[PDB]
Amino acid sequence: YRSRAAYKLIELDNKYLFLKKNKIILDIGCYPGSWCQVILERTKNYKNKIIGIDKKIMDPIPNVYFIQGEIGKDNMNNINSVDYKLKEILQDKKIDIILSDAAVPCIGNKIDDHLNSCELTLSITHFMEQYINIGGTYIVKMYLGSQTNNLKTYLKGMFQLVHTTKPKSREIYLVCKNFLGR
Ligand SMILES: C[S@@+](CC[C@H](N)C(=O)[O-])C[C@H]1O[C@@H](n2cnc3c(N)ncnc32)[C@H](O)[C@@H]1O
Repeated sequence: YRSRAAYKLIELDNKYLFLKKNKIILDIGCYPGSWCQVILERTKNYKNKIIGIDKKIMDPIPNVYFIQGEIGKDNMNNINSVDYKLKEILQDKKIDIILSDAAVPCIGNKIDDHLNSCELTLSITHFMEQYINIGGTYIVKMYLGSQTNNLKTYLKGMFQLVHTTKPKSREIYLVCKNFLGR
């Protein structure tokens, strides 16, 4: 694995079992690429499309589509470039599993870092809503804090179920199952 972050995705998929055959999968904040590697392993003899997005250029991985871009900036609809690159890949399809291991640099003021994390989470969520397939899974990392539950409740407005994982500036994942729309 290119990063020890791979083991976080292994843990997530072991518990929540979302990596399945015949799914289109997007990995946001993919650099240097270990989640992409885990996704490849777990879907080894399956038909899938695996897409990675990061503002940093990732070294290519065979059978993974990479898109350089900052979600919240390089996609057009926020609170063209990423969108048109997705269009090339997806055509008329939406994305079954959207994962985000993205994070904003810490300034060393806990509350500000949490608010910044909220802002990033909202940007990624706004982008997710455009591209997620009905029935799709969305998992997003954030710094746990005062607004986490607000965000969880917001997500419960568009998914059948939303779970907060165990904290690990502590970080959690919001695991969202079965996109239903608003
Ligand atoms: C911890 S790294 C991800 C490690 C990755 N999951 C792996 O296993 O190789 C977090 C990444 O999020 C990216 N990132 C932060 N904000 C982003 C954004 N708005 N859009 C795309 N990527 C972003 C960073 O550039 C960074 O590479």
